[PDB]
Amino acid sequence: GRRIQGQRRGRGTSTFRAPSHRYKADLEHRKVEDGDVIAGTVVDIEHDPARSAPVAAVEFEDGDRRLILAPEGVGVGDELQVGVSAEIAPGNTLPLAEIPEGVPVCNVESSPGDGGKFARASGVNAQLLTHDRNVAVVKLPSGEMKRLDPQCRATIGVVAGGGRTDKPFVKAGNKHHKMKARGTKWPNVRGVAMNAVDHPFGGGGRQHPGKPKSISRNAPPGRKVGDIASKRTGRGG
Amino acid sequence: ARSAYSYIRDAWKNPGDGQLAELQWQRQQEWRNEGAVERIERPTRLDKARSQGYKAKQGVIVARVSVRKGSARKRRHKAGRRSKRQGVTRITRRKDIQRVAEERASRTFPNLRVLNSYSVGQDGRQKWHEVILIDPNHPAIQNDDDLSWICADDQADRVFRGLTGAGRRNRGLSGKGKGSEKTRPSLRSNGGKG
Amino acid sequence: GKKSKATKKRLAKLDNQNSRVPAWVMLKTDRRNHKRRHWRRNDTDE
Amino acid sequence: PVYVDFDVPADLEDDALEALEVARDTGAVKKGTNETTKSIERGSAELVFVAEDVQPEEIVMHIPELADEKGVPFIFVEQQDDLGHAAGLEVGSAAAAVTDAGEADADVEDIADKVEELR
RNA sequence: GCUUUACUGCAGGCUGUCGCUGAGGACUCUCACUCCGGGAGGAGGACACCGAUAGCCGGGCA
RNA sequence: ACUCGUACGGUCACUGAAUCCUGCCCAGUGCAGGUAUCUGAACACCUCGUACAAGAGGACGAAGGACCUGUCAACGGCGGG
RNA sequence: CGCACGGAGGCGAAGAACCACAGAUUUCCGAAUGAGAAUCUCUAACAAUUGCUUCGCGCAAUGAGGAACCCCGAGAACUGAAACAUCUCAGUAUCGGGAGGAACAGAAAACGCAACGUGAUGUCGUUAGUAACCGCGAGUGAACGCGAUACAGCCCAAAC
Ligand SMILES: [Cl-]
Ligand SMILES: [Cl-]
Ligand SMILES: [Cl-]
Ligand SMILES: [K+]
Ligand SMILES: [Mg+2]
Ligand SMILES: [Mg+2]
Ligand SMILES: [Mg+2]
Ligand SMILES: [Mg+2]
Ligand SMILES: [Mg+2]
Ligand SMILES: [Mg+2]
Ligand SMILES: [Mg+2]
Ligand SMILES: [Mg+2]
Ligand SMILES: [Mg+2]
Ligand SMILES: [Mg+2]
Ligand SMILES: [Mg+2]
Ligand SMILES: [Mg+2]
Ligand SMILES: [Mg+2]
Ligand SMILES: [Mg+2]
Ligand SMILES: [Mg+2]
Ligand SMILES: [Mg+2]
Ligand SMILES: [Mg+2]
Ligand SMILES: [Mg+2]
Ligand SMILES: [Mg+2]
Ligand SMILES: [Mg+2]
Ligand code: NA
Ligand code: NA
Ligand code: NA
Ligand code: NA
Ligand code: NA
Ligand code: NA
Ligand code: NA
Ligand code: NA
Ligand code: NA
Ligand code: NA
Ligand code: NA
Ligand SMILES: [Sr+2]
Ligand SMILES: [Sr+2]
Ligand SMILES: [Sr+2]
Ligand SMILES: [Sr+2]
Ligand SMILES: [Sr+2]
Ligand SMILES: [Sr+2]
Ligand SMILES: [Sr+2]
Ligand SMILES: [Sr+2]
Ligand SMILES: [Sr+2]
Ligand SMILES: [Sr+2]
Repeated sequence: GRRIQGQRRGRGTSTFRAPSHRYKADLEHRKVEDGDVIAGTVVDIEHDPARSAPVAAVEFEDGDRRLILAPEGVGVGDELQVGVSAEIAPGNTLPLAEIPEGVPVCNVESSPGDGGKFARASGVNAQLLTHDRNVAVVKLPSGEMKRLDPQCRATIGVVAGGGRTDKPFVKAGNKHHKMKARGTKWPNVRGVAMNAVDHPFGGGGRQHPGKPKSISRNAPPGRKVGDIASKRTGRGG
Repeated sequence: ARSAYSYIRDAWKNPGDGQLAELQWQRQQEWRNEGAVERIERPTRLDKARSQGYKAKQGVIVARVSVRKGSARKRRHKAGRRSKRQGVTRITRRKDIQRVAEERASRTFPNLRVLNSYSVGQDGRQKWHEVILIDPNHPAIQNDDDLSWICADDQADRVFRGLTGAGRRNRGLSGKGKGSEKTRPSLRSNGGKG
Repeated sequence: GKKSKATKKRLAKLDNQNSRVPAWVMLKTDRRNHKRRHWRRNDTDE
Repeated sequence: PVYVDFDVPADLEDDALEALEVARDTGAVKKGTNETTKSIERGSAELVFVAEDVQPEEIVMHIPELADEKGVPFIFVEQQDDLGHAAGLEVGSAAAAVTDAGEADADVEDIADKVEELR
């Protein structure tokens, strides 16, 4: 047959690539040595084309104009502090050890000094729970208990732009516009609507899948379609 | 009496034992951070170098080359192939890793000619060989009664035509009698059956 | 279209080649330009 | 480094190289690793010198173990070119040997005794 | 051309084993090696990666 | 590549606005979890054999399978008397 | 005073034409090398990679071409087997790299008419469709020796 759509994806052609040249900033945490004497004023609130949520333009004490991942309730004029001895206020970045338990946090690092990996999408947050000399247990937006190094930096507050998922797209045109700003080929043609040559579920006199949809983990690319290694399917039971 | 050289030789008989075990554990850390072809002032195995033809003279160059371990880096067939020709994993190249090393070195030094080479060990992912190269245009070599043969026009690109010792061994030319029917005078004259 | 200096020299040569075999060559050889190119009917390079 | 099991002080090294300079103008010395090795094997070596900046280490590697089973004393010099100049060469030397000292036999005996105290 | 519980094979995934690979039937360590950190240094660690081989799945492909 | 992205994400599929709804079935097939016991390759190890080797056998036993469980908005099924 | 027999004119006994050898000139692009470019352009150039080195491109090297031949790598399928998978087509077609006027080979850790024998290597004739391989099917297929051709043997590493 012919390579399926998921295989054409990896080749990284124009149709599948993100419009990186139209993107603003790689929202990472600032590099401080030790001292905390790094603070800044918020100059503007901009729209980030990569995440459909707002991003705050901050100017630091040493004269560095950088775009930071904006939490909720951060405006122009507000002072934000980045460092170890930083104030426990919304919009400030300090390591998980210094942040008190039961406080909603965002833009959490995986390995200390990476710049933030977890809890970055609109309105989400990570919950800091347990403290130790060795480990800081953070509850990620999926409900998972992630055991992290207490030296991993994070910004206090929930991410801005909450409730985005609440309003429906209503029409295909609105989806079109959102998708033109992402690294995704859209619209989606069902495999069941294709020819046998194009997809494992293609073919037939009527539209139905060939074999069952739940595919093994060990399945090769070109066959791994439908429900990938499903523990279960359906709603009931 | 024994030469000092015989001790470098006896150490290299077991590169995983003694002082050499510790030496190679240290050296390979620096080698893994080095390039594909690294020119070195002095050979790691002086005995083997001198035995192969090296001289501490002008126009005599040595270079360490790292080539990857394992079989062929083969692409699977994109057209119709019978079961016998459908393999990828078990296919190995006909040229040995030492010969790949000699060729890579000769390309890094277009003006020089490969004299010989030898192994200087391996780790889990790559192998290292030091290649002795010679400048055919330097008068220090054009006047050397032991090395001036390499200056002849017919010795140009000798490695790419399999004229090296590693070349001749890999071509199956070692045996002068039984077993070398399809190898001598060349693999090509014998219809590529060697 | 915009032509370069070299393109202009080439087009110029093609125009010069488009001339007839002079009257005197017909008398010298005692009795035809095979490279007769028209702007519409034929096609040049580039 | 791998063949070096003890560090020799800058003062002891100064004494050693000075004793080598008067060993060539009075007695007799062997210059180069091959000639040093043969001296230890033949027994003619009174005191053997070895450089610490030898790359590759294989050239010199055998001297500390060969001298131990032949009773010949050895000392470490930091630099290769200093040992070569002390032997009377324009170039450097990885190893040198004193084949019967001259008017330095008292100094050589003391250097051999100072090295044993330093293990 | 296409399909599959047709025949035979080939990729790919999973898994054991050997090499890299080290110190004191479960365990500690750090020195290779990997990753994070601009750096200092931090996480991991003889595992993982990679090379080799073995069993299973394997119309994804021939 | 996705990705100047991080679960309010994005990948893989099905259905196809709204409204009222979406029953029963896990035996087969698929996927997934578990598993006393059974089965389960090579290396190393033990026995036999060979002054060595080929080779025969044993012990151990991974994933997988048997076996058990979950799952149908998973492939599908919803009859005869 | 070319092919090319015209018109005009001219050159040649100051020995032209014509031929042989050697030399002069030899635009631009082209390996194309200062940088760029569809044969042009912009502001001193071995670009790039190397060896030597006065460590300065100072002295050198490589690159690209050539009818096929040659050497080193990568390596099909139609086809044949009256299907077809091993086998066959075939190490063929084709592809990558490279030398020369020829390449490659080459002075035995050989042979093994087992010998009280031969004596570097190619090649030619033969050995022979023999030995050997093979769904032991179809097919595949040497060598030693012999008769010839031409002949030529040497240098390091180490010991000291
Ligand atoms: Cl979306
Ligand atoms: Cl060469
Ligand atoms: Cl004979
Ligand atoms: K075939
Ligand atoms: Mg970022
Ligand atoms: Mg949705
Ligand atoms: Mg797009
Ligand atoms: Mg659709
Ligand atoms: Mg259709
Ligand atoms: Mg149709
Ligand atoms: Mg298909
Ligand atoms: Mg339908
Ligand atoms: Mg349907
Ligand atoms: Mg030939
Ligand atoms: Mg005109
Ligand atoms: Mg990295
Ligand atoms: Mg098929
Ligand atoms: Mg429809
Ligand atoms: Mg140019
Ligand atoms: Mg066929
Ligand atoms: Mg046939
Ligand atoms: Mg038949
Ligand atoms: Mg054949
Ligand atoms: Mg024979
Ligand atoms: Na070369
Ligand atoms: Na063969
Ligand atoms: Na035209
Ligand atoms: Na067709
Ligand atoms: Na069922
Ligand atoms: Na000319
Ligand atoms: Na040049
Ligand atoms: Na220069
Ligand atoms: Na047929
Ligand atoms: Na057929
Ligand atoms: Na066969
Ligand atoms: Sr970074
Ligand atoms: Sr990042
Ligand atoms: Sr279908
Ligand atoms: Sr239900
Ligand atoms: Sr060349
Ligand atoms: Sr026209
Ligand atoms: Sr020196
Ligand atoms: Sr509806
Ligand atoms: Sr079931
Ligand atoms: Sr002869």
